[PDB]
Amino acid sequence: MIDLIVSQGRVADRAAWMIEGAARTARALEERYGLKGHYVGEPAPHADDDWSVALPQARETLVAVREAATESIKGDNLTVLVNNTHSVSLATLPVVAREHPDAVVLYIDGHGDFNTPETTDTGYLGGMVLSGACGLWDSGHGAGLRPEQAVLVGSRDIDEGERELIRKAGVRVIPPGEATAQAVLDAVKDAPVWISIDWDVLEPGSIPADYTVPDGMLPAQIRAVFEAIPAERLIGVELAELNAPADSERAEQAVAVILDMVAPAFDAAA
Ligand SMILES: [Mg+2]
Ligand SMILES: [Mg+2]
Ligand SMILES: [Mn+2]
Ligand SMILES: [Mn+2]
Ligand SMILES: [Mn+2]
Repeated sequence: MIDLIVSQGRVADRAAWMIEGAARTARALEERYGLKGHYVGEPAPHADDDWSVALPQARETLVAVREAATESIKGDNLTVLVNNTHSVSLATLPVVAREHPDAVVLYIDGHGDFNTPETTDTGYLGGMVLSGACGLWDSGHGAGLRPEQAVLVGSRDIDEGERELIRKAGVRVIPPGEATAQAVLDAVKDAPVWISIDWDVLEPGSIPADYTVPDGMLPAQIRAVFEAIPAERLIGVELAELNAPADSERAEQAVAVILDMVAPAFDAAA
């Protein structure tokens, strides 16, 4: 009752091992839950490039993920996307918002990912994902997510230019110390729920991601979110940005923590 989709094409990756980390996470889920992943996209080396070149390069992978996610969302399984980078959500979030216009998105992330081409100082596509899905800028992959239905969970050291866009759009922010079961349940109210997680939300030192933001959420807080959301309301879950070689000891330890965090939801759907 889980549909596993795995991105393996480059989508703006600047870190070296996020494709391998997605592959390793997928394999752990296949072994634990008896699944067969649907693998999409062809790998490519990482690079420190501007969004205006990385985004066109990623079109084929993004369209293939959109197609697979749409097929799963139309049916009754729990849609689970294991994504190399959070930028895959530029393709999936518009599908979620079109299919489930009543859904609330829990965007669980150490950053706000709310920059636009005008505000970004890095040029990094991964910092523009949520603003793209909400239509503040045109990614070429659609929009349609109402910012009133998007909730940033765990975000912290947000710069003031990005915080200004967040407040103007009306995106709610729950900081890590406040991201308890009660607060997340208050945020989703009575709506179907989509969860999109970037592992940089966590306190650094456990799961290697791309960015290291101090004073993050603990793994037990993530598990408490998955325990609190009723299975009947959970549409799907995206897991992004494990940065570890697929053959490494660290990828093995990291997937163990990941499996523990997601077990309340995935066990219910298994
Ligand atoms: Mg469903
Ligand atoms: Mg329909
Ligand atoms: Mn992040
Ligand atoms: Mn992110
Ligand atoms: Mn990240």
